[PDB]
Amino acid sequence: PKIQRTPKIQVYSRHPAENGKSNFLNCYVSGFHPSDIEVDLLKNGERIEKVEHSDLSFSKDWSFYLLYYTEFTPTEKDEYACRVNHVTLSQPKIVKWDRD
Amino acid sequence: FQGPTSFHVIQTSSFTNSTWAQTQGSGWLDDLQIHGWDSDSGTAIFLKPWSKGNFSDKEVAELEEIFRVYIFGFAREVQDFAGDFQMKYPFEIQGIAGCELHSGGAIVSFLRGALGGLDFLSVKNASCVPSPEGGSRAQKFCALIIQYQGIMETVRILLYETCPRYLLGVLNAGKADLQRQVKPEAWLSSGPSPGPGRLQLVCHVSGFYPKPVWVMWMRGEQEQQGTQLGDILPNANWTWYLRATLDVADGEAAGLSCRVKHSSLEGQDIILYWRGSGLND
Ligand SMILES: *[C@@H]1O[C@H](CO[C@@H]2O[C@@H](C)[C@@H](O)[C@@H](O)[C@@H]2O)[C@@H](O[C@@H]2O[C@H](CO)[C@@H](O[C@@H]3O[C@H](CO[C@H]4O[C@H](CO)[C@@H](O)[C@H](O)[C@@H]4O)[C@@H](O)[C@H](O[C@H]4O[C@H](CO)[C@@H](O)[C@H](O)[C@@H]4O)[C@@H]3O)[C@H](O)[C@H]2NC(C)=O)[C@H](O[C@@H]2O[C@@H](C)[C@@H](O)[C@@H](O)[C@@H]2O)[C@H]1NC(C)=O
Ligand SMILES: CCCCCCCC/C=C\CCCCCCCC(=O)O[C@H](COC(=O)CCCCCCCCCCCCCCC)COP(=O)([O-])O[C@@H]1[C@H](O)[C@H](O)[C@@H](O)[C@H](O)[C@H]1O
Ligand SMILES: *[C@@H]1O[C@H](CO[C@@H]2O[C@@H](C)[C@@H](O)[C@@H](O)[C@@H]2O)[C@@H](O[C@@H]2O[C@H](CO)[C@@H](O)[C@H](O)[C@H]2NC(C)=O)[C@H](O)[C@H]1NC(C)=O
Ligand SMILES: [Cl-]
Ligand SMILES: [Cl-]
Ligand SMILES: [Cl-]
Ligand SMILES: [Cl-]
Ligand SMILES: [Cl-]
Ligand SMILES: [Cl-]
Ligand code: NA
Ligand code: NA
Repeated sequence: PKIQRTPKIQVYSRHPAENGKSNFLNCYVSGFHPSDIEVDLLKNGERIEKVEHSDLSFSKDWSFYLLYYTEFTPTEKDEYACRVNHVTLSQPKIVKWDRD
Repeated sequence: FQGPTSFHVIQTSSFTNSTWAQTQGSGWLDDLQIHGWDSDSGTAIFLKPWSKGNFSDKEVAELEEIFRVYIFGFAREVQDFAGDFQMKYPFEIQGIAGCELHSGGAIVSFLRGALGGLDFLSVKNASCVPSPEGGSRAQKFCALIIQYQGIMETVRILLYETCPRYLLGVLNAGKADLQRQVKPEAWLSSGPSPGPGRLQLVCHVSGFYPKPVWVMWMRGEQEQQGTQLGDILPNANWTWYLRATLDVADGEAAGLSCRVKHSSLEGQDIILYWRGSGLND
């Protein structure tokens, strides 16, 4: 009962990105152990306050997973990211959203 | 019938030190959450109007109390025995228990427990079975647990008598949501690929329910065996997202299309055509 597993972090939009059209940004954080984890969604490096998330669950191999999501409106230059901290990580891991 | 065929409850109990532990719990139809556990009240949160199935409020309340008592006593007893079981803090215990409806109508129940992310025990035939990864610690636990009055008989009743009727009642009560058909939307994008003159084409498929789906890169009628399916990722509100990718040499992308088949489409497959030279949306 001893090896810790680092989060996999996957960022994606609910709909194809169209600049100026409302959408949903998803961050799926999975494969980690233990369950204690901190997750933010970022807009231009600043934390988004109205972010929802799922209740804790886990996979057959007992690794935990969570879904974080927020409404967002993509634009040409704005940047969105998912920022995760976990015991396996020495500092927060930021994973930027990318359309293509 | 389509949609989920199983119900389970999960527990995650996090032990920080000898005097602090916290448990999280929930109830699920396959991947779809239908119950939460409210630690503020020691009662369940019913996420759908039909989450109680065909159970009476009395039996639902009685079940909430069994879980509340169990959650408190589990932490209490794990703390008391942690010294004998040579436990080092912090550690985390997981459990899952439930039942599933199989083809041909049989309902099969299960209970599995984990320590440190590794299998620790299971219940087979209303009996505690230690798992090999759990080592002698799990052999000690199973021999301990079966001596506490009531525990094994309550597990036996819940697994093999309560769960199957609960499962059948809730799959029926929830059929309007559980068996609905939601159509996916699909779109194409082109990613980078290593090595000279190589492209990766991506076919995104998002917003479908139920979960089974078929996505393939095609040249005319020829399904491209190089199609690689990503993991099925969740959306909010009970739909899924899936990417199917194809690695192709630069001058061989033209002529490719992505074909999506889904139960909701009533035989009208989605077909997207890759166009070259940037003539894509
Ligand atoms: C919530 O729903 C459950 C699922 O069934 C639902 O209810 C039925 C009526 C329909 O609405 C379905 O659409 C729906 O899915 C209920 O559980 C089921 O209850 C029925 C009784 O209504 C019960 O049928 C009985 O079965 C026994 C045989 O059972 C044994 O053998 C079978 C294999 O053959 C095995 O699968 C079982 O597990 C057992 O090992 C049979 O002897 C009974 O016959 C008697 O009654 C009938 C009249 O119904 C009569 O014609 C006969 O002549 C004889 O008197 C009867 O057929 C189902 O087995 C049971 N299913 C499961 C999986 O448990 C549930 O009902 C409640 O629990 C039941 C266990 C029983 O105590 C009911 O009285 C309870 O109300 C319902 N409610 C709750 C609170 O769970
Ligand atoms: C909303 C719809 C929901 C649908 C739900 C559908 C079904 C879901 C499917 C499966 C659920 C399975 C998991 C259930 C877990 C709780 C069972 C239980 O023990 O109930 C509890 C028994 O008591 C305790 O646990 C007290 C603390 C003792 C130590 C506990 C350590 C447990 C370690 C082993 C765990 C692994 C398990 C064992 C592994 C081998 C609570 O039951 P009770 O308070 O009604 O009492 C009981 C009660 O009073 C009895 O009447 C009496 O006879 C008895 O003596 C007493 O103890
Ligand atoms: C056992 O631990 C708790 C602390 O709980 C956690 O501690 C950290 C490791 C981290 O996981 C935090 O997020 C948790 O709070 C101790 O309780 C704390 O005690 C200190 C002072 O003693 C107090 O400031 C905190 O408020 C307490 N925590 C809470 C949640 O109120 C407890 O003392 C520890 N027990 C022993 C014997 O060391
Ligand atoms: Cl950012
Ligand atoms: Cl790092
Ligand atoms: Cl499904
Ligand atoms: Cl309580
Ligand atoms: Cl509680
Ligand atoms: Cl039910
Ligand atoms: Na405690
Ligand atoms: Na390249």
